[PDB]
Amino acid sequence: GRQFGHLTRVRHVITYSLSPFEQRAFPHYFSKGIPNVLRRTRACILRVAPPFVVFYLVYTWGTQEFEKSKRKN
Amino acid sequence: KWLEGIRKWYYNAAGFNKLGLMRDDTIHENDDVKEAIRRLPENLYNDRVFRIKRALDLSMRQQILPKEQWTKYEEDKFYLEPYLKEVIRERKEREEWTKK
Amino acid sequence: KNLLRNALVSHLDGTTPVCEDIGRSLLTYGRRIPLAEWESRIAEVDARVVREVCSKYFYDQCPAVAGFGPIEQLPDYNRIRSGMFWLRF
Amino acid sequence: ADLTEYLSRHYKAPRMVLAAAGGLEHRQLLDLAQKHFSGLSGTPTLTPCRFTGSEIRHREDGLPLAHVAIAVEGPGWANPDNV
Amino acid sequence: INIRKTHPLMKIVNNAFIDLPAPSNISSWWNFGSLLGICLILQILTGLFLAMHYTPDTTTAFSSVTHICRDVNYGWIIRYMHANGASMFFICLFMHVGRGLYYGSYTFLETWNIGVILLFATMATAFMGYVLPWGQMSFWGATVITNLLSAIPYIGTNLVEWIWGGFSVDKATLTRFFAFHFIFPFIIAALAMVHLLFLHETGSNNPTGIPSDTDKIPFHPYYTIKDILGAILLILILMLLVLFTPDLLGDPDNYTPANPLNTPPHIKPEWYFLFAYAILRSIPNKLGGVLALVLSILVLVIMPLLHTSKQRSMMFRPISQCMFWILVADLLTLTWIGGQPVEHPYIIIGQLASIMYFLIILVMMPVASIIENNLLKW
Amino acid sequence: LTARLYSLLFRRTSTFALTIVVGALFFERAFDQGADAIYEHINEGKLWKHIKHKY
Ligand code: HEM
Ligand code: HEM
Repeated sequence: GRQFGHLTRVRHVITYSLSPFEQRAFPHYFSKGIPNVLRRTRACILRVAPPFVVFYLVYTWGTQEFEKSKRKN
Repeated sequence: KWLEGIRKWYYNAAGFNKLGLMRDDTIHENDDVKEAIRRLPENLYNDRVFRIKRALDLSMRQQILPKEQWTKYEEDKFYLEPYLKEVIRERKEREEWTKK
Repeated sequence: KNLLRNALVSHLDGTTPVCEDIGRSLLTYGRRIPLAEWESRIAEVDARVVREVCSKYFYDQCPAVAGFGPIEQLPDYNRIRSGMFWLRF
Repeated sequence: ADLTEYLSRHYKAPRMVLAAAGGLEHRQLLDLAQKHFSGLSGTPTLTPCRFTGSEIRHREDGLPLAHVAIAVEGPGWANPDNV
Repeated sequence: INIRKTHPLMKIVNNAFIDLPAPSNISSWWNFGSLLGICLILQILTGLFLAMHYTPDTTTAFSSVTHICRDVNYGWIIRYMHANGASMFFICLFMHVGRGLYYGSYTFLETWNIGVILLFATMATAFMGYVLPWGQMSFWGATVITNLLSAIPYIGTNLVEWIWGGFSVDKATLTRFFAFHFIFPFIIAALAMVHLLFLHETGSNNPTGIPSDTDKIPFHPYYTIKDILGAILLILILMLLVLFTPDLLGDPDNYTPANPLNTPPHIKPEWYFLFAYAILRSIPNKLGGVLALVLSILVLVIMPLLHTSKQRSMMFRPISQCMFWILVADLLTLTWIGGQPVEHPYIIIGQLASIMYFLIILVMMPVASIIENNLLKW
Repeated sequence: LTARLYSLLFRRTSTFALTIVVGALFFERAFDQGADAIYEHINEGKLWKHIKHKY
């Protein structure tokens, strides 16, 4: 919660970091990150979008039933 | 069994065997969860902070460790639950001793 | 310059430091450099060459940091990068 | 076999300085070094490398004090920059 | 040593922005606090200029906004900046709230309470701001919401003719609404500072719900440049909205003088207020309608009581995640019904949607998530 | 090209500020001229400068 210096007592950890000038900006953007983002899309949208196809069926079904009910002249 | 197959399917779909986590790393912190975390063995606590730091760095880099490194379903060395049950029993003992 | 002269003169005395001076001289120099030539090459540098060398080597670089121990208060590497060169704060 | 190979490869001819400092003599030491170093039969390395520049941190809170070093690439031997 | 760590203002700036221990995990979904801050200061500044060139009187209001759209240089672009900046402000506000609900960050108490007070303040503020153009839609919407304030018996008519300035809509009512819209966002920025103060008291969150003390990274120079990227994206979206289609989300029916005998067929508040306007017209009751509105918002306040799980965030619990996306789709459904006129089968499915909304938020979230707790052999 | 550019315009902070302001003014020049040129080139025909050319 507070600033640095007290937070948690951790031993047994090494972290290797690199200066960014040795490394490129976009390593394999169109050959590894594209399968990564396709997998992350492919996981969740078949859980998130099926409420929206319920919304679109309510859209079409209620719209056509409303126009049938209100255009009986 | 139907519900046990639901449990296996649910641990597969939960998605931290992908992240390399366990039972004792997904707990929300109330006061008593933090107290049971303070009541931990040394090697388990160091493994817990290393698994937390791995999951943090992975979910930053949004990469999932491959199929050879996933935590399987009943190999789990679950450990925080006895400390948690003791803390719940002591907390409920104290509160009911105030209730009486 | 005063401290480097005094440190090198107080270094080059005794059996072990002078003999290791012979060793570490003839490792790569092709000879041993005496005290007089280092005295001259101390006298051959004024302040302008000093700030030239410091701007040549130190300013706006890519360091190597090794931290060991209770080192959580050390900030992240790009802070050391963006504070390593003076933008006059 | 690998350590005898290491001995045969490295510590032999081009790379050795014999030093003698003190109230001593030059010619007799020269002659006895010509005696003892008779027949060494020694007859591709020291190549440059890369200065990357990076960071490493050891989080180990069971230590009493903190040890932090930072370095840039230095010149070497053969420059007045080193002076 | 340092001026930043020692000066009693730069200490505040240092422990706010420079050396704040921030997580190493948060995505673009956490930029929206800074996005609401920059939207709020943009609304303050553009509203300040628009208030410099404005006269609040019932004849001079429409004439003066015409003057700003025609005569003064770039007055039409700053008018469109303030309007579409309000619209993008509310979209970023609901993304902020959806983040705070879905990622379990509502386990904080006082942060959530001050955020609710911010929600009331910005909704009433932007409502008064939309009343300020004195359009026909704005006239009728002011009538609707102020008589909704009169819906409570024994106080209502007296209190509402008290906040009218007569027995009808007056010039004085427009001056009152000008003053309160003119003064509220400074209080909103103060409450945002108190919001941020309790947030820096507690500490931030991750997507996972796992507390992240091992990897606190500084806000600068990482989330500074990431907020720069997100704010430039918001500015370009805002400028393409104010330049290429200023009335894709600007409703065309606002642009007439407020005739007190006009009565257009269509009437709605501005399109952010649709779900607060649909639940009123859902249940056919006066006090029941305003009570259902107050119940909707106060149950959204009640939400940290409803957390019964052992986890924090819904990143790990898939079925209650899908239930939350059913809630997201029902929000968009209420927006669509708000985008459809006041007719009978749409009110049928709107009652279905609103009672299903309350069935998700009241009952199905704790019971569903406690089945999720019960299923993990705990 | 690159090392000459770092040698000239990227040693001290005031020179960097001067060269980015001078780059901003040259970008003002070329960017305004190109933007107005392309905008009135895709709107050739029923634009006002043709009528000012006639009248
Ligand atoms: C204290 C700073 C603010 C001042 C002085 C201010 C002042 C004004 C003025 C004079 C108008 C009328 C301009 C017109 O008729 O086109 C206006 C309109 C409006 N204001 Fe504000 N405002 C401020 C902040 C805000 C904020 C924070 C919001 C909420 C995001 C907001 C929402 C609106 C809306 C929705 C309108 C109607 C937009 C339209 O004309 O289409 N204002 N404001
Ligand atoms: C008036 C508009 C608002 C402003 C200017 C505002 C400002 C901020 C800021 C600057 C942050 C920190 C940046 C970040 O998200 O990491 C933040 C976080 C937060 N805000 Fe707001 N906020 C607003 C509305 C709300 C509302 C309506 C709520 C809900 C009641 C809310 C609840 C939160 C929560 C829970 C967090 C922490 C999220 C987390 O740690 O995961 N805010 N807000």
